[PDB]
Amino acid sequence: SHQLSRADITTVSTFIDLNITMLEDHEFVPLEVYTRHEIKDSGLLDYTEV
Amino acid sequence: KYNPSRVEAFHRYGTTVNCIVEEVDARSVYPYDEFVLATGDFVYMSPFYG
Repeated sequence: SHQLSRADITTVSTFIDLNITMLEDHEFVPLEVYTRHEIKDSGLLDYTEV
Repeated sequence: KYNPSRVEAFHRYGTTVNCIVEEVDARSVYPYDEFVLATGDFVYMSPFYG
């Protein structure tokens, strides 16, 4: 009768989709609630400076 | 510094008054009822008293 392209026929999935997505790279920046200097400055007086 | 002129075998007192004006950092912590100066001198009074 005639030839057919494969995309011309409806395709049903025999496969089970498992969609695993990689845990993306993440960068942890240097984060501190207080820096060393802050804690040093938190003192009302510094004996060295005084 | 003013020191007394020489006289023989006498105790002499000499006064020197050096007026000083110094700009300092002053700091206060909660409850801000006192603050210090850079000279380590405490001021027992709220910065905000007015």
